[PDB]
Amino acid sequence: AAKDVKFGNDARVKMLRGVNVLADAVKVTLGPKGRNVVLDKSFGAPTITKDGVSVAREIELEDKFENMGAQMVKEVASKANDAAGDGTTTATVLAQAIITEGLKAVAAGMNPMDLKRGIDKAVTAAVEELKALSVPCSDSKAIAQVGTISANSDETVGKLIAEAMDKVGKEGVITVEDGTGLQDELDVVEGMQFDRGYLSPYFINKPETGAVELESPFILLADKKISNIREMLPVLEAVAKAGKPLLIIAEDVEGEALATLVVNTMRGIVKVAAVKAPGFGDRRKAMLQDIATLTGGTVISEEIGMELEKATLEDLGQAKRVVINKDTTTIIDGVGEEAAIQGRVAQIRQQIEEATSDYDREKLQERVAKLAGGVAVIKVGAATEVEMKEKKARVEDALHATRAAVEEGVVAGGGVALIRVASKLADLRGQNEDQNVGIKVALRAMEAPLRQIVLNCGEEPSVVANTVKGGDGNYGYNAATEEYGNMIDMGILDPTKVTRSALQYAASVAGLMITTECMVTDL
Amino acid sequence: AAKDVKFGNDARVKMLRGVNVLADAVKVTLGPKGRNVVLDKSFGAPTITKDGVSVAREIELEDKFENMGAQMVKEVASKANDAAGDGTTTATVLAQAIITEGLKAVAAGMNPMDLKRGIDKAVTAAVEELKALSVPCSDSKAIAQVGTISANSDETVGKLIAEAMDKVGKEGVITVEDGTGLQDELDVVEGMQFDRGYLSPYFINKPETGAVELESPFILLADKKISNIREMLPVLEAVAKAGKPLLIIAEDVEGEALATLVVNTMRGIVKVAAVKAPGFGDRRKAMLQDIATLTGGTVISEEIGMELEKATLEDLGQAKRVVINKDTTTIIDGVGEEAAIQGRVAQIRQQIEEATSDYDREKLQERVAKLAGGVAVIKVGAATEVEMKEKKARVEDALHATRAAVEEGVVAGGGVALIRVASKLADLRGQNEDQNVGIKVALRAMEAPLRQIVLNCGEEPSVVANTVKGGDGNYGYNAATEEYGNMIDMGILDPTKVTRSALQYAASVAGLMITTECMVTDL
Amino acid sequence: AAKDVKFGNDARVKMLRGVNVLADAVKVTLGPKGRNVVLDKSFGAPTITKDGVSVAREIELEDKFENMGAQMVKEVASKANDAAGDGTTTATVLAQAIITEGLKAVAAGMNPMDLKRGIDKAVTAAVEELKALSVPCSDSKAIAQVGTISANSDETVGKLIAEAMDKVGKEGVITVEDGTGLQDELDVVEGMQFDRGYLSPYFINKPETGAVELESPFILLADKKISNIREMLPVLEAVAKAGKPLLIIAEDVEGEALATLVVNTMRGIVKVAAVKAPGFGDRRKAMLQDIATLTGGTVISEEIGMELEKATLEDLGQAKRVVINKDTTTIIDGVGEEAAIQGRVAQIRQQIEEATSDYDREKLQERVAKLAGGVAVIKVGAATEVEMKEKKARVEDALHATRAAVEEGVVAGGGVALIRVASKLADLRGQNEDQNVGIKVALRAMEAPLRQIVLNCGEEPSVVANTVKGGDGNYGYNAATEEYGNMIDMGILDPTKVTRSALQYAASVAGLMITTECMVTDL
Ligand SMILES: Nc1ncnc2c1ncn2[C@@H]1O[C@H](COP(=O)(O)OP(=O)(O)OP(=O)(O)O)[C@@H](O)[C@H]1O
Ligand SMILES: Nc1ncnc2c1ncn2[C@@H]1O[C@H](COP(=O)(O)OP(=O)(O)OP(=O)(O)O)[C@@H](O)[C@H]1O
Ligand SMILES: Nc1ncnc2c1ncn2[C@@H]1O[C@H](COP(=O)(O)OP(=O)(O)OP(=O)(O)O)[C@@H](O)[C@H]1O
Ligand SMILES: [K+]
Ligand SMILES: [K+]
Ligand SMILES: [K+]
Ligand SMILES: [Mg+2]
Ligand SMILES: [Mg+2]
Ligand SMILES: [Mg+2]
Repeated sequence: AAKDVKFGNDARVKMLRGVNVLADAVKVTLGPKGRNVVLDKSFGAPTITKDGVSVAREIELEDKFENMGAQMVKEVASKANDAAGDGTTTATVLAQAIITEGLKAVAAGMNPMDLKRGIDKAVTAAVEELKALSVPCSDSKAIAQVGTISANSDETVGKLIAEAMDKVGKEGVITVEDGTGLQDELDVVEGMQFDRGYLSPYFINKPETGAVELESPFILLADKKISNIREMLPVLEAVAKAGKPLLIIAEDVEGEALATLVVNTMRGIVKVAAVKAPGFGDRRKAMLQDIATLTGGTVISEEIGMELEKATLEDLGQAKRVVINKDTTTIIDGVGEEAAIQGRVAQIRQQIEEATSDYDREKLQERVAKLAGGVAVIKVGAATEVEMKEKKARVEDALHATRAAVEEGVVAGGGVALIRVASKLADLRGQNEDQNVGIKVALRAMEAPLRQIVLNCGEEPSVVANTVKGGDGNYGYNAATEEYGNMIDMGILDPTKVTRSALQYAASVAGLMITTECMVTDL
Repeated sequence: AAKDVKFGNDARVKMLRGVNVLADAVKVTLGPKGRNVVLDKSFGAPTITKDGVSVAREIELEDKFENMGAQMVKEVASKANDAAGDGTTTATVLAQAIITEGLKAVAAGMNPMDLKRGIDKAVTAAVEELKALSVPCSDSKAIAQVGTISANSDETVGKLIAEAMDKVGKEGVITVEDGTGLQDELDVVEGMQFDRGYLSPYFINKPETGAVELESPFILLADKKISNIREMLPVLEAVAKAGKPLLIIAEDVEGEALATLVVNTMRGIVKVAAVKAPGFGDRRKAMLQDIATLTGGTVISEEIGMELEKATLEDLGQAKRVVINKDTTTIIDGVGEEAAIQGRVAQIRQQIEEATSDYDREKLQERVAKLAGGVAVIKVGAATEVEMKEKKARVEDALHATRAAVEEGVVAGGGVALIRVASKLADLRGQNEDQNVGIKVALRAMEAPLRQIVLNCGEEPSVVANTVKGGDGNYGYNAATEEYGNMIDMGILDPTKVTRSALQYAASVAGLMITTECMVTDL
Repeated sequence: AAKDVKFGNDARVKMLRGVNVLADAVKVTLGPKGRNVVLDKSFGAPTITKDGVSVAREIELEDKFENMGAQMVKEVASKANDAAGDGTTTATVLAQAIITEGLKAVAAGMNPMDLKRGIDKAVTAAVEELKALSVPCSDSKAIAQVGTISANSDETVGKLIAEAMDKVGKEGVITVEDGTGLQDELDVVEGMQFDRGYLSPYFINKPETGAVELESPFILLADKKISNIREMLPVLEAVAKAGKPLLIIAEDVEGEALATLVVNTMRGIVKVAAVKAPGFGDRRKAMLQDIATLTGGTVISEEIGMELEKATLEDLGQAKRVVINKDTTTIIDGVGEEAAIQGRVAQIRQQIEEATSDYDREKLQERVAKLAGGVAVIKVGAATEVEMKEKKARVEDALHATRAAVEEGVVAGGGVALIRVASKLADLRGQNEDQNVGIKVALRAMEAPLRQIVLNCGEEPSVVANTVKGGDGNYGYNAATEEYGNMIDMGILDPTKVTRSALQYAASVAGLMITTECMVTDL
């Protein structure tokens, strides 16, 4: 359609206004004194959330240029959520700070591409300094504290995550789901988890989580690829009067002969899903055999000759819950048979004792780790649904932060790590003066998380930023108690991955946006 | 419908206003100090782009006559992008300059057709002078510099293109695709590339690139043309539950019995495509055999008697990525078997040693060059999707510019080549005075790229244009450093094809538009 | 009333938009290639004028903040017109340039008060350098050239002013008035001129010149101050049926018993005016006696005892034209008696021969200079009234410029003097960096007159500014012939007072306006 085309300062101030609307809505949530945001839903009751990416996602502005700025910055929170599952508000605050100071530099006549290059150089150096400053999770041993900080100082949530990682291992799979009582429960049940996703984007359920849950599902397993429709239409009908939702695990799944016909079939009462299987050839066969033994099901094959038309519903596997996500699909509780599960575990232990090839040994030890660790499940306890969603979001943040902590390490929380790396980057210089100003813009913007935290405390951000900068090491500002101390000692720990990801995604988007001279949108 | 009809100066100033809106939006992006343009998308987040043709494509105006002018000039950027893949902003700047000065001449009462003839004569002479001024890429040997200049002074991108051309040859196929890390990666993998396009315009995917990508596709090969639908409906169903997207390579593909039925089948989850095969008869058979051996597939034939109904999914070829474009379709990574690939390479080397016919020898050496060079793939590394699109556009510009440089040569960058050829054309005369004024309009307009570059530097375009004109040879103005020097020495190189194409397409459209006395549009 | 209150950038861009509207309307008139502006009048036919202050005065904008900016800049042209009578367009161009560059510096975050201080320091230094660069009019001897340049290269006007100054002296009084023929006539007639103004602001005639003209007036002279109304009401009635307009010359004139009653008397057919007399005591008596002898009138006094009630209309003085202005009031042609005038001249020559006191000698020699020089009158010849107003404005500009040239000297025209003094001020520094930037803003803005002249020539301002800067001395750019040369040799001379006044008034207003953070206006 016809386009509104804005240039220079007018376009930049409109885009910055959109950035500011999104970032203010997100930044009210930052820190232990951060507040909640109510997002209206046409689907049902409004959602009360502290999660920054949720607020960012809901933001859309009437002014098209302001909306453009808001959408580009919303990408920061989305990328931070996708990569680390936490720090989306920190990422938004950093992005807004970089954009604000970089646009001020642009208004000062400095070359915006050189400002972006300086920002990028400063952020690369700051990521290196964050890696250097990071303390490995083995050394720190504060999973409870990391989860507590990520759960908005909910010590119960952090303790639950710590117990789950003590039971299923620091690499074991933990899944958050809605409970029934008022208290958060933890249960380690036998389940499975593989790094695959759904093959159809229309499988999304009513909740907007992007991960689809099925209660008491039926499991179908196949390694050979079926061709004709009429040889599993009876099997499809059998599962279509079994009563339990169908989850198929295969090598790969198409949509033009399976997904389209079935979506033309139902209207959305009960869901049927199909996903890939990890590995290929013998590894995929072993994976499907393990899943079938876990769920009590069977795997069809060409060599066996066991056809689908002879399969019954008792032959197929049965589970209690499955959560399918693009990144990773988990089967929460497959009943099967406990004796059969133990026998398979013993058989694969004999496989440990027999195998000698390095790749075979490592994949088989991955199999035994997945079997022995099991699946930890956290039942979120809340009196109401709005409290359920808020608490589940906080527990999911805690899980993501603890995973990031065991993956990449921890740094001082409360924006202190960014302050320290900014102080360590004070001598960083670019190729010209505009690159130096971009570096300074990035360094000042890495003070923004701490300053926003202090603002959310009702305190003076410049005084606290000055006091933290004047300190050294993990000295920082407890925002829960409004006093200074060693951030590690008071347990205010951030995952290094979370801080680094927030900085990187904020920098990429914000450095791109400060380089914009014209914006084109609809009238 | 009813038509608004405008004449003479009113029509011309409206059309020029539309030209100016489009050209200003595009020209803010010109040069190393050029800035980015944010294009709003209804599909998702706005795209930040320096690419001039992207900005030009997004431009559409409310005023119908201004929109008419904008659309005709948008044709300049589109043609420059189609022909050279670079210089679209230079082409737009040249077109706007020719239009502005030619409309000034028209207002001076000079015959617009004679002005157009003078512009055309000057541009033909300037293309000849650009060919004379061009330095062959073998002599210059600055592929890294050409790619760096085209990538907006991104030395990493230019070095990556230079390494890719050092690995797969200056004629080898290089494909840009989205990476996963933050860094640009280069990998030379075994693949295929042929000069064919899709037979259906509705195969366009969600991205507006015009080239469609498929991840881990299945490969179907056929030289004989099948007739009845029921003899590959089972095979179609097999691929429709194989899980991988289908890509058919045949002699030629229709749409009234294949495309319409399948588009009535799916709603757009997984795509199935079919394309032509290069050559005919024995050459097409050799091409399909080579592709099948690369992907591990098989080729059906009448002499063999191997029917499609007996084909299995293991018999069909499997790849990792394919990119289908109207100009050229590439298979990025076909796994097949490495030993089989090497054996086929040895067999075709024996074919080199055996064949003696000149056409057969040259086509067989083309086959061995395509097999030995392989496919270079550049993984664009970016933290975010908007940065991914911007960086991928810059790398695609660099690839197009390096291809144009090895095809047609290089000239001094920064608009210097056009300045030099304009100086060499100072004595060019037409058949009358209006043709001479058209020649002068073209010659002055070829200063416009340098002048716009200087304007984007915040500097004085007339002073720098005067200084560059007063110099000789590759003397010009480094806009990155705002100082004069030998453009070849500082590595500011433009592909001669890019400069020539920009000038020619700008001239054709602009010379046509300055001849317009009436415009007819909707009310 | 309720106030719209704007802050920061919004207020500044609105004010700059108003500045730009006024300055563009004025600047189209600058230089020999400058064009005319038509100002609509509700009174009658529109006025075509090249005069910059006329255009500036007519400018008023709908947007209140833009109007505010326009009004403050209009003060520049008004002050330049009041002080020098020329250079109002140069003053406006300088003011717009200072405002534009200073607002750019303000947007760059620099302290606007320090920018204003730097501008003021640069302008003080530039005024000193203009005084140093100035060539006295005695040395240059180019009154014809100064008048020609001020009359928009009208050599006839400059020659007329040169002849008038050759006849009545370089200090003699010259008055421009409408002629009757098509040619500009010059006549030196016996008249008087004193530095006084009207005592009532409601005496303004229908033309908006601010100086009121009376044709064939009657002259009344008085040194003693009358008290009762009834003792000159008969005399007032006598002049009220004499037929000629009344002009009273007294010590001082009130309004509450003279002006209010008479303005309640007439409706505006024939005007009666009263003005002060120069000097005091004996000097005022000598002045009134000289004026009475020039006009054939008589002066009342207490010592003489000659009362007003006995005065007749033949006793009162009679003239042909008088022009009354606040700065200076002139009697153009008082008939009186030529023999009486010569006898009075001889008597005052005897007074020269008799007087010895220095103050008495100098005032008496001022008297004899005023009597001997007489009054030069330039009859503007034009076919039409619009041409009459345009030509009269140009001749008035020429008169003001020649007066300024004989007062303060001449410098190279065409903005060259400002370029030279800016070059001589390249090492000027302030107390801080913002003051240095203000100095640079002023120095760059003194290039603006030449650059605007070049723009009005259709040429490239940066190239010509560079060429003029690269020269030295009076080297500059003839804009009439579009070529370089010695500005003094080609007769392009500006009065030093005009250039200095333009710079000073532009600097004062513009430096004040760049310091503005908030604007308050009506809604
Ligand atoms: N008691 C505390 N004192 C100081 N800083 C704290 C404290 N508790 C948390 N923080 C800091 O608050 C930040 C995390 O805040 P929050 O979890 O509200 O937002 P986020 O992680 O940026 O984003 P989101 O959770 O929405 O993805 C971290 O920098 C953390 O160190
Ligand atoms: N450092 C530099 N100094 C001078 N000129 C430069 C420099 N870097 C690039 N240029 C010039 O800028 C022009 C290319 O600019 P840019 O890539 O932004 O636009 P384009 O090639 O016209 O169009 P597009 O890339 O949008 O298709 C060329 O003329 C090139 O020589
Ligand atoms: N032939 C010429 N070549 C170069 N400069 C010239 C020439 N004639 C006049 N100028 C310059 O033009 C300027 C005067 O222009 P103009 O009289 O139109 O405007 P102004 O004096 O600024 O204002 P205004 O007359 O409206 O009060 C001076 O700087 C003068 O030197
Ligand atoms: K939060
Ligand atoms: K560009
Ligand atoms: K003027
Ligand atoms: Mg958090
Ligand atoms: Mg380019
Ligand atoms: Mg003048």
